[PDB]
Amino acid sequence: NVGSNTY
Amino acid sequence: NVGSNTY
Amino acid sequence: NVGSNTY
Amino acid sequence: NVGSNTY
Amino acid sequence: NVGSNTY
Amino acid sequence: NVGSNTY
Repeated sequence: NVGSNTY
Repeated sequence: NVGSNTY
Repeated sequence: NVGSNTY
Repeated sequence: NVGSNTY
Repeated sequence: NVGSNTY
Repeated sequence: NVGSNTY
């Protein structure tokens, strides 16, 4: 993955 | 958040 | 959120 | 995945 | 997936 | 957050 962020 | 994961 | 995951 | 974010 | 975000 | 992991 590239940049599957969780906030 | 609780357990908002990215796979 | 609770358990809003991305697959 | 690319950028399936969770907020 | 690309960018199936969850808010 | 509690246990928002990235895989």
